[PDB]
Amino acid sequence: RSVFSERTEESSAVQYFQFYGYLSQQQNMMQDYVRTGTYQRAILQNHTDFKDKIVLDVGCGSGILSFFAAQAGARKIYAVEASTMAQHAEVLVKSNNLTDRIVVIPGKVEEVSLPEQVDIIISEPMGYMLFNERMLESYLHAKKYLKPSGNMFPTIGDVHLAPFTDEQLYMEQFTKANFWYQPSFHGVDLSALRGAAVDEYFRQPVVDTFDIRILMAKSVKYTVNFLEAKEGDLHRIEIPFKFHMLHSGLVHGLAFWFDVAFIGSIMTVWLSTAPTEPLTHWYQVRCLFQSPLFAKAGDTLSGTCLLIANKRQSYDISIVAQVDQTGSKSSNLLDLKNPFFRY
Amino acid sequence: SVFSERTEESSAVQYFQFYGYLSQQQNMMQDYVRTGTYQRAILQNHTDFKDKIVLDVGCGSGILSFFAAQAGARKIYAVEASTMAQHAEVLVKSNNLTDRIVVIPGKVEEVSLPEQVDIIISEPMGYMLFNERMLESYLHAKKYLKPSGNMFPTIGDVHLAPFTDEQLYMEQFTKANFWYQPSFHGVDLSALRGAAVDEYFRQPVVDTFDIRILMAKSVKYTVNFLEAKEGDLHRIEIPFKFHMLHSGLVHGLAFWFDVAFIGSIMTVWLSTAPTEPLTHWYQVRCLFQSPLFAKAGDTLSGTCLLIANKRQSYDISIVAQVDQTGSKSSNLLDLKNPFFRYTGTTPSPPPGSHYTSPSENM
Amino acid sequence: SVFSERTEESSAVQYFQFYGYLSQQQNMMQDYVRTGTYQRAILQNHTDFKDKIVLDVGCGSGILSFFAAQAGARKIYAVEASTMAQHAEVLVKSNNLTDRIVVIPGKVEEVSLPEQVDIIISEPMGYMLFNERMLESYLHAKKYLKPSGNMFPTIGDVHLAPFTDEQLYMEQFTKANFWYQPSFHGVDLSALRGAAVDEYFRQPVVDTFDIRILMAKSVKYTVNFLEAKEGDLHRIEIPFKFHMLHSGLVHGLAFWFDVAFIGSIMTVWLSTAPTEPLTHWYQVRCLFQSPLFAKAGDTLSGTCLLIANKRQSYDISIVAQVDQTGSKSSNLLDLKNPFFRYTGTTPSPPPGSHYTSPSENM
Amino acid sequence: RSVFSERTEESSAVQYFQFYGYLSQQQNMMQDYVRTGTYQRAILQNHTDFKDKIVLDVGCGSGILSFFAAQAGARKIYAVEASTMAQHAEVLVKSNNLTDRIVVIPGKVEEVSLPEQVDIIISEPMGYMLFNERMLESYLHAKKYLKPSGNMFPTIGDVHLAPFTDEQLYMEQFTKANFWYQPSFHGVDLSALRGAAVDEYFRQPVVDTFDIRILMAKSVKYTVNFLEAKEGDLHRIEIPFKFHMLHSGLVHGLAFWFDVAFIGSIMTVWLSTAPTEPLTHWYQVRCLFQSPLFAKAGDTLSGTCLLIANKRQSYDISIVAQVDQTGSKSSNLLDLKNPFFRY
Ligand SMILES: COC(=O)c1cc(O)c2cc(NC(=O)NCCCNC(=N)NC[C@H]3O[C@@H](n4cnc5c(N)ncnc54)[C@H](O)[C@@H]3O)ccc2c1
Ligand SMILES: COC(=O)c1cc(O)c2cc(NC(=O)NCCCNC(=N)NC[C@H]3O[C@@H](n4cnc5c(N)ncnc54)[C@H](O)[C@@H]3O)ccc2c1
Ligand SMILES: COC(=O)c1cc(O)c2cc(NC(=O)NCCCNC(=N)NC[C@H]3O[C@@H](n4cnc5c(N)ncnc54)[C@H](O)[C@@H]3O)ccc2c1
Ligand SMILES: COC(=O)c1cc(O)c2cc(NC(=O)NCCCNC(=N)NC[C@H]3O[C@@H](n4cnc5c(N)ncnc54)[C@H](O)[C@@H]3O)ccc2c1
Repeated sequence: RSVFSERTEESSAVQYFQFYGYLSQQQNMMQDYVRTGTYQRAILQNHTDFKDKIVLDVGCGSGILSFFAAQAGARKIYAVEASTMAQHAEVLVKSNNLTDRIVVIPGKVEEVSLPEQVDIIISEPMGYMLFNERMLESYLHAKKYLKPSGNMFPTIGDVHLAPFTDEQLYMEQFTKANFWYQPSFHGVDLSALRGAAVDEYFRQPVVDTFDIRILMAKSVKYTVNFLEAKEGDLHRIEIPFKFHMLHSGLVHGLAFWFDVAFIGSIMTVWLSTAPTEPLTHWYQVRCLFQSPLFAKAGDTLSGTCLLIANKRQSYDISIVAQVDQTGSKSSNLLDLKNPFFRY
Repeated sequence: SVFSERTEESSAVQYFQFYGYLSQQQNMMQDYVRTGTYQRAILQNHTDFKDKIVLDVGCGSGILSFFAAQAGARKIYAVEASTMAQHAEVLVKSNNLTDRIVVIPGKVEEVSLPEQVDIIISEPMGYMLFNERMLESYLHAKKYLKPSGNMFPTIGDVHLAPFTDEQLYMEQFTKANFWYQPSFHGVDLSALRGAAVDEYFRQPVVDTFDIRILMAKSVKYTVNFLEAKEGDLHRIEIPFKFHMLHSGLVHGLAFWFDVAFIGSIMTVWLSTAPTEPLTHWYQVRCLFQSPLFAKAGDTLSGTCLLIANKRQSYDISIVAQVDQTGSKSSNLLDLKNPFFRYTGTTPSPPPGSHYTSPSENM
Repeated sequence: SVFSERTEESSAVQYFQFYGYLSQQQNMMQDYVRTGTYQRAILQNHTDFKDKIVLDVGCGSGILSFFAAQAGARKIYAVEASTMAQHAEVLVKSNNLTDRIVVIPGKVEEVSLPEQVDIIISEPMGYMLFNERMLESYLHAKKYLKPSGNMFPTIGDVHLAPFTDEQLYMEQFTKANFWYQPSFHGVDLSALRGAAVDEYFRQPVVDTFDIRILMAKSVKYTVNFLEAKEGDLHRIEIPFKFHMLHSGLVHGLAFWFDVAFIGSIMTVWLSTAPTEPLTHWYQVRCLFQSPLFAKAGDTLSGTCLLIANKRQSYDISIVAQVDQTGSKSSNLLDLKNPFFRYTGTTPSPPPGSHYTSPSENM
Repeated sequence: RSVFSERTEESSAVQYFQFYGYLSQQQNMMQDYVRTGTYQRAILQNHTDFKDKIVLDVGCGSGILSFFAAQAGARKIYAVEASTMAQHAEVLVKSNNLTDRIVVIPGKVEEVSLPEQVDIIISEPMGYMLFNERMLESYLHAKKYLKPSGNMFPTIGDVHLAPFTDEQLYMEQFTKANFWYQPSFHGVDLSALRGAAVDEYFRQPVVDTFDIRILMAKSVKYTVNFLEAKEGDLHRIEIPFKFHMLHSGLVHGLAFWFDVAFIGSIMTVWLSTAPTEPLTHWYQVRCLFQSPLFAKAGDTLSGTCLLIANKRQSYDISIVAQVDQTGSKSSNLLDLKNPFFRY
């Protein structure tokens, strides 16, 4: 009956919150210096957004973002966390003598009761491709506690997509799938599953990094304004694209990364996962076409990337792309819950 | 059903989703030691299959059922609970075996088989043999076994042995010491250092190693799948008395396992020991929170107790003491969250293994 | 002599052995910023050298004396205390300058010059300008300077500025946490963790960095070598009042230095600032034991006090406080045991330096 | 008047013991797992050599070898250390509750007074090429405290030498020296020092590792038996060699490494720094010829490596080698106190 339980299979929320209950996973996020340090400077450089203000921290984990708000001068910080990591955050609040300013509230931000409205919400809700794990919806849901003049850190998110060429990556996944092309594996004919295997392997998003050299067009941008958007905006996300090809070659898929901006009163600070910037634990994400498209320079590649939210805290992705000049069309389904980590 | 009473839905969902992926089936099939040994065991005991009725528990892609067909089975009931059952059906049709192999989608605890069978085949082994608790489904399946029937595999041997690996032990503290700093971005993390140490030590270590890190002949615990009941695997007590062959710090116990296919014609072994070629079961090591000093000739004794839980795994309790000194150590480990440490690098030998000059051996 | 009273033999032995190596001379000579700038300063002020008498203090290979010859000096007394003096003599003969350059082996505090000189040249700068305490030998040498005379360099500017570098700070604790383990080969090391932390923090860090880690306009302390006495460098007090331009954790103070050659024709600068090309002096950073939080507009104030020691270096005392909050930090550092951290990698910019989208800038 | 002060310039002992007073340097030795673990297993596997015995630890540093003797069962351990690291060893003895068994005695083993004789001496006295730092002499000196039936850990040391070919290493050092070949560096003629520069650069031992492929002959061995040898044996060390060349090519120098053996009652354990074994903090050492020697397979390369001990706790090395068939001779002086670390 709570907003989170309606949209989430229990079997997926159990695994999800158990994963973030491990300190080792908190350490891995924290040790991303670009991630942690960029959050810290966005907050401190905009200290006036926090001085003597009331703060809500959505999914605080170890509580590290709350400690940044305390350093900035916040009067009171409500740090909500649904995993068992809440108990460990409490320990750190006590041992850092911040019991009067940081108040850990265990539970799902959709279900807990907060004693007052807040001036600013902070969170790190971004998954792979920004939208994975569907935590952006909890972040937006928490705006019920936001004063009208309130702010949000991060304030906006920019998804970027660009076609790429990478025949090695394409052949690696085709070669894996071609295991099921065999007619006499230990005397057994597997070939009838060759099609299902290629489908499974290519519905996998490839999570790793790559050189910008492989991008064949200026990137297309899709913006979410966290101040303006509703929770229901993210159940069906439609990203049209029209790429002007700058090189000829085989387009093997679309590469995704994202940027978020902390728009404070004093300055705007950007956190970027772009392939031109230092690597973060979000890497970049590439979706492969089962069959590459040929395009020459000056052609336009157009279509739509439709993300339909599912009950496993992820998205069914549909990418349809066509070379307009030739009508060469590629249509793909990617399962954002079973990625292929290649790094 | 028996399966749902002992399994939280969360665990079963993830479990059968995992085995539904063809990529996962392919990983198991591409373990040649595993797949070749099963094939040899079945075909070299063709008399145990010629014109017999067979039950394949958790058939996955069906590969073990196809081996039973190659051996001459009249009828094979291939039970699979993941969505892989539908892909196995496809393979049965395209291999023209629809009259000999019948795929029955569902849990073996819940489905209806139309007759008793002469032999049950399966690959129910997890890490340390027992992980994933599928051995219970294998034993449960004996309700369909004719009284004279057989099981492939027939018996399972778990082997435990003390090891010394200073690097493995110190690695835990090096990772946890991330939290022992007073100003991580202005925050004092040190109150969590102890909790981080505990978390790492609760993890069984899945990788391989050089056998010279073992300090005593292994101790064997045997399950006979023909005799054993489901209930026997809820609480598994493994007493051990190790007679130390080397002096050093015992940092934990190493686990591996063998299974034997005892056919009418011959007995075939599938071994995951560290002295045999590596398999996708590797080996498992459970660390002691505090190491024990032992000299050669000392005895190291205690109990490994495995208590089944509803997440299809086991809580592991290990208590051990050096009898000559009374020095004692324990540990509790969660077999459900193993740490996969395998790098691909050939395991390096323990320091101080050269009894002759390495410069002369050049 | 003045040199032996202020220098323990142990330090002088190692010091003059080090500069006796031609490999070391070559390293200094191959710093093009250093050697080119000195050459330009001397030649572009040829009137300050044409037919003048010159003293080169610590001439090493003699390279600065050859520049003074190229500028027209009548006579050059080239004093060097290491065994490099004999190699400089060889270069004076093979360059046919025996009538203009005279190499006088020995310490400038102890040797006898046959006449007063019109200008003294030297490269006495160490890390943070003052390290190695050769500036005192440069000033001591003014006993040979005619009253109208000049000094090349003429003045030295030390610049200090607060920096934020979370990684540099956390690195100290990560290294020291080697000792925070209870069973390193069966030994509990943790009682030494505190001593290891202290040892690392007493080390000035010699490497370079991105100027965006600086949080305030630098503060300048000037030595005028024409006016300054030897005794002025035994105790050097540098008060500072920084007006913070960025908010963040101040992890310490960064030091660099400039020198100026003020000739009759022009003033030439040799800068080791982080905004200029890298030199073999790099930059020096002294960490605070505990960082200070400061917001933009706050004032950070305190004193850097350098006390000379007999190991030809300085004990550094740094005290600093954020005035708005009273938050205070100190540190004591031994400039004689710096930590050389330079990797060769271009310094990476502080996180949160992007005020516009990096994905748009593509 | 003490044996150490007679053979050591004070200016060299000051630097030497200050270097080993830093915990960071103790950490670097300790973190050599081959070094530390091989000492620990040599001691524990031979526990009977230690059970209820009296032990002397020469230059114990942090005290880690003493703790190994305590684990083996030693009744009493005298842990001598001349650097300020002695104070830190005391701290560890107290915090490990071994005050009744490990007795730190600050000072030089040549100068301190020990209350009784010992059954076994332990130490890590080996430097680069084994003999650098001249600590083997303190180790041997400490035998005045050794019972007649006593043992020593390590018991023997084997130096190995073998000719090598490595034109890249040779050209790197020649290229550095050729800086001083210039006739107009900023208008100055440096060429007169070209000879002195080559001499300086090539008197440097090269400390790093290398592949066995570069060795041109089976290695020659020189043994020191620590039970038998006197302190004065190491003031003048003469190592003759006669190599049977197994490949043709340029011999650019001699490569040195060493092995030590712990000969206990129960078994012998070897610690090796050979290029075929895992790297240690001793690496290997190569001495270059200013001019390479040509040899063909089947030729013999013969000569002598003479090490004369000096007052800087090091050795003046003289290597003379000749290809017997052609009489091609190379003569070299290497200064073991100023090595070139290439790793
Ligand atoms: C299955 O195995 C795979 O193949 C796999 C698949 C994936 O998609 C993965 C994907 C991986 N992803 C990351 O690398 N992720 C890090 C960045 C985000 N980390 C963060 N701080 N955000 C979440 C926190 O917020 C809390 N939280 C959420 N929702 C609520 C709510 N409603 N109420 C209160 N708290 C809430 C959570 O408990 C956390 O405290 C890794 C590994 C992955 C592995
Ligand atoms: C989370 O990340 C980790 O750290 C982690 C942890 C684990 O415990 C893992 C553990 C990992 N696992 C294996 O090591 N896998 C290989 C061993 C052999 N494979 C096998 N045991 N497959 C059984 C088949 O039998 C079916 N089956 C089961 N029960 C029934 C039933 N009642 N009825 C009908 N069919 C049934 C199943 O669907 C299968 O078709 C991997 C990865 C793992 C990763
Ligand atoms: C231990 O390892 C470390 O961590 C470390 C520590 C240091 O402090 C170092 C420090 C390092 N040093 C430099 O940074 N070096 C370059 C700066 C410019 N070079 C210079 N300052 N050279 C002066 C010349 O002048 C002579 N000279 C001195 N005094 C007198 C006198 N009284 N009479 C006559 N001649 C004299 C000398 O012999 C020289 O011919 C390097 C390496 C260092 C390494
Ligand atoms: C100048 O810069 C360079 O270019 C350079 C040159 C070298 O030759 C180096 C060479 C380097 N070498 C090692 O890498 N060395 C580690 C292995 C040996 N470490 C050990 N444990 N042995 C000594 C201990 O024994 C104590 N000790 C000695 N003599 C006595 C005595 N008489 N009484 C009591 N205690 C004594 C000492 O204080 C120590 O506690 C490194 C760096 C080096 C750097």
